[PDB]
Amino acid sequence: HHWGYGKHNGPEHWHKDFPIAKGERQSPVDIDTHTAKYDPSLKPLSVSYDQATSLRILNNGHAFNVEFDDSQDKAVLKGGPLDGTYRLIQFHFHWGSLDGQGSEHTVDKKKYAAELHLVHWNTKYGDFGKAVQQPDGLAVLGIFLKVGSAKPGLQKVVDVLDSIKTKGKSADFTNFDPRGLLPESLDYWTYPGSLTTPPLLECVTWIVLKEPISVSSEQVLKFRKLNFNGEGEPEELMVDNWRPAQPLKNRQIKASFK
Ligand SMILES: [Zn+2]
Repeated sequence: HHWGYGKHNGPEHWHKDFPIAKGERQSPVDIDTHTAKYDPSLKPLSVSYDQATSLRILNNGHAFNVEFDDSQDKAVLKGGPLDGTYRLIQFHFHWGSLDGQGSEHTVDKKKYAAELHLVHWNTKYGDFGKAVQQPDGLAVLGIFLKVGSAKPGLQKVVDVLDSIKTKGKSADFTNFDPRGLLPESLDYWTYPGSLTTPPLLECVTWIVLKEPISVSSEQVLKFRKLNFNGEGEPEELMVDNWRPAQPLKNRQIKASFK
């Protein structure tokens, strides 16, 4: 009876093993565009991915993680609301059973078909395990997906999924360039929050891009052929692996843009 996204182990149950589920800075949240205030003091965001080294893609039974070499400062996020240097460790997605849901963050209650999370750790804490124990430990870049024109830079991800169908399967995933997954604009919302899966630690500076990327129906259909289950177990399609919006509580969402 491990946590997951089913009727018996889904987000409404998580607080039993992880009481911080009902904490003061949980994610995701609804971004109310009429409430989020332009902050003229936010610096522009610095996304430095030219030296990024992808290694591996893993079905962890909740999502698939594209993992990067984070042993030196190769792929980093700086500026915006951040102090210092945050190293890219992995990216993954959350997605729906259908195009009308799947994002974790919502915009004026609108759900996107999917949401990309590029997870970075603060290099002043030395390792990822120590960073998650700190309020400023992680920076997650959130990007909404909508369904329309294919995203070319996502296709190398889509075409390896056949090979990692079930929990615990991985494959070599070298030389993938995450710059191919960004929108044109780096206009963003920011607020302090948490991991959106157990252990739900309150260690994240959230940076959610305003401009979604387009992916094709055929691309997201291939996300929905993945399995939550391990090899030879009853097939549970990997769909609706999103946590719903949490109470904002004592928090301000700041906009990078007028
Ligand atoms: Zn995530």
